[PDB]
Amino acid sequence: GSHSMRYFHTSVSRPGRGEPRFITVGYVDDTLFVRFDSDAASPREEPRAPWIEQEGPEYWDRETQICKAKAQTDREDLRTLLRYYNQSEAGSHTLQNMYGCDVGPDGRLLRGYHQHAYDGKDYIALNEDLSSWTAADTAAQITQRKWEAARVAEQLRAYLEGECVEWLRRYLENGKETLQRADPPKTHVTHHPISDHEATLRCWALGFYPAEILTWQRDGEDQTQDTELVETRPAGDRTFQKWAAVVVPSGEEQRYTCHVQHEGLPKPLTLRWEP
Amino acid sequence: MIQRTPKIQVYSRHPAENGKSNFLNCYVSGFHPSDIEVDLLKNGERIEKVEHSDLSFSKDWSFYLLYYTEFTPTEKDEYACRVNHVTLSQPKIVKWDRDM
Amino acid sequence: RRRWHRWRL
Repeated sequence: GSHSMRYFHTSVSRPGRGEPRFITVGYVDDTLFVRFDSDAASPREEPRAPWIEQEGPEYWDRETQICKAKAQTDREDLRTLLRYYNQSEAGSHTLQNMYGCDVGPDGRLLRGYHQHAYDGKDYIALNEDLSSWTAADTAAQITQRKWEAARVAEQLRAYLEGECVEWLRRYLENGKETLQRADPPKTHVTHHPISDHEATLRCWALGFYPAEILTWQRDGEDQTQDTELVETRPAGDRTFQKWAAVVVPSGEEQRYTCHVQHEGLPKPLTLRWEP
Repeated sequence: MIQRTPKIQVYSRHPAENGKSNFLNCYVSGFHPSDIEVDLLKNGERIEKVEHSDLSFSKDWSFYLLYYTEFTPTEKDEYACRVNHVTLSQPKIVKWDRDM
Repeated sequence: RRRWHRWRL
């Protein structure tokens, strides 16, 4: 179906403890494929998926230099932000950047992104037009003015519409075994006595990819308010897990149905407790 | 500065079967700032050589990390994860429950 | 693949 590529970047200052730590990772869909950590000894961007390993040394050299350059410009930008926000040099601060693209089933650009946050809050974002900016505050407006003067958006647009989509297409082909495979959830319901009067029914979804996915109904009515739904969580082997639970009075289990939607499933699943 | 306390889940990669090797995971998410310390514990003692993912973040800018180690669950061994973050006065201990 | 970014905040 549709796909995405994202590059995530975080720099965290540590006054009195050297220069900021810089960590960047790249994803295609919900698959990590590259990483760089500035605190590694002679840091390089490293592969994290089999299908990127085939890129040649010139790829890794360029990626590594881009990462080092970004670490360095983030250092300067963190200093700038102290000025813009009238902050002291004493505290640790955080600068985040995400950029990338979404493509449709046929591979055309659906949306591009390039956005920043400072101390966990929106700072500046390239709008969906890939031509104008949204600044969160009067500090980010200073950046906006500079980036309007320098015609930054047009340069970003050219990358997002061109290389970002082209390289994502390449990765999807090279990674077609995995990136183009949905693994459906393995599903079951478990029963957990609380007392002789009631028990928890827990509906499990295990081993699924991608992460997007669970509801309980009682007599066909969504039990939104009474369902404990955990955040989708990584298994550590590419796949994800999730569960949803409801407390059920003794003898009432057959009123309850668990409903599962996942792109890996041809039709939504309906499940019940099976003693 | 606005801070966000971590969500914490501790769980296994595969459904637990006593005596069978598995992975113990502690997933911390939804937090800000990114500074965090996580231990995995066996019978109250820190497990050595625990690995973790590289720092990443969600759409809303909040951070997430996975800490993990091989383990072989048994009937009597107790596992847990201990999380410290600036939002916590006291580090939080979450016990592993094979049914969650 | 990544792009370069020459423009400071």
